[PDB]
Amino acid sequence: SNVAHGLAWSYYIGYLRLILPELQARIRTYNQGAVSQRLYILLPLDCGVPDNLSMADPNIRFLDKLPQQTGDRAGIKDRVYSNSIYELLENGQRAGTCVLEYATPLQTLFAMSQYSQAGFSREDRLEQAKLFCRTLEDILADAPESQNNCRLIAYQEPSFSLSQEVLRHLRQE
Amino acid sequence: SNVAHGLAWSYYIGYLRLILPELQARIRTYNQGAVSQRLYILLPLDCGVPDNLSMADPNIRFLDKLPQQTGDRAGIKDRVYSNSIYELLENGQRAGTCVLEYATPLQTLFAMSQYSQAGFSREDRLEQAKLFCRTLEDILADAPESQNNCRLIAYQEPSFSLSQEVLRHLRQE
Ligand SMILES: Nc1ncnc2c1ncn2[C@@H]1O[C@@H]2COP(=O)(O)O[C@@H]3[C@H](O)[C@@H](COP(=O)(O)O[C@H]2[C@H]1O)O[C@H]3n1ccc(=O)[nH]c1=O
Repeated sequence: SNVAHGLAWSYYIGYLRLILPELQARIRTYNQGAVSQRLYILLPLDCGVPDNLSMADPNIRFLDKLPQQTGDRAGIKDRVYSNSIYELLENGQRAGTCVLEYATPLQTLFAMSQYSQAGFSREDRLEQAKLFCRTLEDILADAPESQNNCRLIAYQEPSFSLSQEVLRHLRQE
Repeated sequence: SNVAHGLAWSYYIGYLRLILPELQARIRTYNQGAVSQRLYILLPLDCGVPDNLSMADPNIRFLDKLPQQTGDRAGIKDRVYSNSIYELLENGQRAGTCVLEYATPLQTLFAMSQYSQAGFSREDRLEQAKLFCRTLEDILADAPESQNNCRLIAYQEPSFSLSQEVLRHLRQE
């Protein structure tokens, strides 16, 4: 069970606590319809993470990239952190724009269930996705780096509309 | 104990199995002293991972970067994977040149031990570092992506010379 726990702490230490302090400055640079101030992280509990989000939903299209963030990390000179800006559609209309991406460790949970050596049952994929979201929420609720700049979007599919799911959180702000 | 196990599986799923198939073609492009054909991964058991490798050792200097590897990953368009080429010195002489980097999850192990919320004891970071190397070694031995293109350098330091440690693995090949 500690797998999803460590991945959530990994996700915060080696990513969120590094890019969240510099995000609002990157969004301001791109603006100068404006882009929302927060980073919206998609958390599909089925751990189904497509690499191309524009084709995953017709009402979600890639718009542009943010200016890249670079830094020396673990002996890698100028390791690049890049983020994408997406437009959310509603009845053929641009309803909102924001920085949108999936939580990558959910891909790791999915692949571990496929591998036999990983000791990770296929049935345990849902509860680890749940534990990943609970641990990540606990971290961000007490995170100094998280100051109204990060919004988690967790959902479960059984019709469901992903673009309508993101627009709900976007309008709440 | 399952924390380091999941970080090692993450390290292979979301990184090693993505860049190792492309590494030899990237090293050849740079060559056209030649650079070695394997990715050399430093595994300090004390989990002390500096971000600037050149500062850590006077006999290890940064030389150049490889051509960047990009790809759409989890909704992030053109996510960048970059690797650095280092030169290793011995008595004021260039003794070797290779692609060298630390295993970043060891930084995650170090940071979890300092956070109280992580449920990770200070004393347990050497134990988790040993499990991370053991799990990663088991994966790469059975990894089809790893075909004698990856070399792990685990070491425990109480004098110790890191550049001398890397050269030993280089000269075996
Ligand atoms: N540019 C980015 N775009 C979107 N997400 C990012 C980015 N950077 C970090 N993250 C998240 O942060 C997590 C932990 O990052 P990390 O601590 O660096 O350790 C990585 C992990 O243990 C394992 C799997 O990778 P994942 O991507 O699945 O997990 C990371 C992302 O979830 O391979 C490690 N690894 C990956 C690549 C690299 O270049 N060197 C490196 O060492």
